[PDB]
Amino acid sequence: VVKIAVILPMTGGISAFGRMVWEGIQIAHEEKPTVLGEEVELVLLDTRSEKTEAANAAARAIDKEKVLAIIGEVASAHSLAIAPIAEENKVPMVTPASTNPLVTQGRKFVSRVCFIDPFQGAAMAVFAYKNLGAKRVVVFTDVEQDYSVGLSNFFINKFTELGGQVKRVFFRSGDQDFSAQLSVAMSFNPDAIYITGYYPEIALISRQARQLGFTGYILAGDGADAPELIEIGGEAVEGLLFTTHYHPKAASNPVAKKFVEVYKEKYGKEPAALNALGYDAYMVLLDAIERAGSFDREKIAEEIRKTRNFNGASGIINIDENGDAIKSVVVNIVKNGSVDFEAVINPDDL
Amino acid sequence: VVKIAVILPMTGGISAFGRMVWEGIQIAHEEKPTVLGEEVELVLLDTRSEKTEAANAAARAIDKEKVLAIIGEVASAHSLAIAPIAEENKVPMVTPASTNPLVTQGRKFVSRVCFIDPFQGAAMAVFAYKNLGAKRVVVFTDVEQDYSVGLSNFFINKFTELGGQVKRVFFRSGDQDFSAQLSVAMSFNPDAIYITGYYPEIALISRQARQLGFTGYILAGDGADAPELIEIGGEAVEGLLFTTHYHPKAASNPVAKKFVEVYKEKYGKEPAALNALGYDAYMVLLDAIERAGSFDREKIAEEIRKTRNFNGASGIINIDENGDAIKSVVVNIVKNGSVDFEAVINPDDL
Ligand SMILES: N[C@@H](Cc1ccccc1)C(=O)O
Ligand SMILES: N[C@@H](Cc1ccccc1)C(=O)O
Repeated sequence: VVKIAVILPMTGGISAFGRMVWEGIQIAHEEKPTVLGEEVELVLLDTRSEKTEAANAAARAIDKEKVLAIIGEVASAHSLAIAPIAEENKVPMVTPASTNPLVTQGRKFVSRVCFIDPFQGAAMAVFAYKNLGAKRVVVFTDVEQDYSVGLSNFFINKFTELGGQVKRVFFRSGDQDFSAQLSVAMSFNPDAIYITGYYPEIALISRQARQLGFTGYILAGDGADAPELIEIGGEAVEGLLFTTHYHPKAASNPVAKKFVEVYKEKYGKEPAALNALGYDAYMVLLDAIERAGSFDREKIAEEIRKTRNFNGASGIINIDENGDAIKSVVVNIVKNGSVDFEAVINPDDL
Repeated sequence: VVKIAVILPMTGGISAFGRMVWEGIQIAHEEKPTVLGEEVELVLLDTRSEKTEAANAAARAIDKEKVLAIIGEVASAHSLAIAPIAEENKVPMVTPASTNPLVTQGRKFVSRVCFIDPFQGAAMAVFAYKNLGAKRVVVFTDVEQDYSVGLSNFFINKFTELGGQVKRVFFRSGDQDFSAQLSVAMSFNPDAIYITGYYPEIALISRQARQLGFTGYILAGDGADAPELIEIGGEAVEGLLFTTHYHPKAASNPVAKKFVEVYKEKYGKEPAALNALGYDAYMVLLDAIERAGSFDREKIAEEIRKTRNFNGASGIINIDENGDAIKSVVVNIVKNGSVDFEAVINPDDL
């Protein structure tokens, strides 16, 4: 009788993200289908990878479906469309994977189980400058995506604070031709390009950059982290380095090791960050409901922000008083058509 | 030899805004063409009403043109595209008219001469509820515009805090057909619709709403404030109420009264908010340069944030330590094909 809206991009341009989160949520829900002795019903609502439809879905979840809570979205732009709707109506929301700070900032009811972009940006800035010796970087920003605009800003602040130099170019979600931007990019004689958009554009930029003769590093954020990156990119994304939340071979706590084996058994492949993050969004929400001891939405919201030492699939989850999780950045690299662990950057290493 | 980039939408969907700001900047520059004994050169850069091109223009202003400072943009989305570029490169920026808080938040080099949207939203929420007796409002949000998304949030927080009820619908910049949203809107039996987008969509929503038989209030924000609203809207925008920054008949201080007479002499019509705001962005920047006593960008940035008791065309300008101006909201109304003063809401009246 307890309903939880699951608001995800199951179709459209970033549909891989909805698939990956849903797979993890489904595993969690099969494991823990009830809370406080009541059956939990998931209400899956497809955003179609659109801002308007994310907003519409959240409006309907609250006005029509009368949900207790919301899990979603993935793209920061889409979570930003719905976070105000959740807050205005005092409906607890947990995003598995939106990293832009503004999702939770100034809100009580909206929280996340992942890191935020000041850290994700700073981490790649340090990695690039210190570990790769990159000094000249062309940063490609997707102007349509709040996630991209923010991450680029946070990377650039740190990279230039370190003494690096940057050139900025701009594109839109949906673009197929990056000739103008790559022409500007190459004239800067970069050591690396850093792309803060999502896998469809990252893959196409990478093919076009390599076709041009670019032999430097291609770097990206967590937007890269879908197997589709490799499916589209092929050889052009070999050696691509990206920040994300997770690598299955790094699983350490017992819930994380178990999630690897359960996911492997069902799917015949290693899980990825968004699988683990989906599982954690669900389990954290239900853990919070149990601590609240009732279905009072204000107490549930309060308890989400008191989550401490929680063994999650994606790591140990600690949620701060702003609704942001204290989590490590994982740097991964594409090698031979799959994803290898490269490094872990904990908050203190910066 | 001193160059100031003026980054405005001179063409595209919101071109009226660039025209109106430019007219005011041109008046200011003719009045005060030099600073610290040096000639000021304006570098006009057209954003074409696009996020990508706003970003490109700012990148070129800084990388290629080596400007001292930037005046612009108007749309919060476009100012948000460029504010990080200004900040990263320590180039002082003054927006005449972007109201979204995030433009200046967490930055030292970016400031504005206008109010911010927590106040603009709250002001219409109080006006609607207390003055118009509106209790049921359908809020139309343009999902593509950071300005709209923010203002809608701020209006709704205050309107519902007062006890009002809201239904949310969603559209995109460029849309021509609002039948789906108006159908949802009317089923809520609203006393008013409040549209937080720009004049092109506000006008079309208004025609379609009236054609449907809607006899309630149509309310909007400062996005309404272009004569094009009336040119497109006709009878359908009669009685439309909107928040803005200014009314020429309210001019009070001597710089504001003079600006009215100078603008009238040149153009044969009363000035509007964006004319006055353009003039003020320029005069405030030059006032700050004079107080700095040199072309040191850090000192100029510091002085912009110390502006106090400055007689501007748009009112007395006081800029806080966050780069936000303490300014009053003006409520105007369309009557007989022109704009009448309806009320002033000072910060304390809330
Ligand atoms: N962090 C990205 C979403 C994302 C997370 C993890 C993997 C892929 C995508 C955002 O906020 O938009
Ligand atoms: N305040 C609007 C811009 C605007 C101001 C004044 C008049 C018209 C438009 C924004 O931030 O996008």
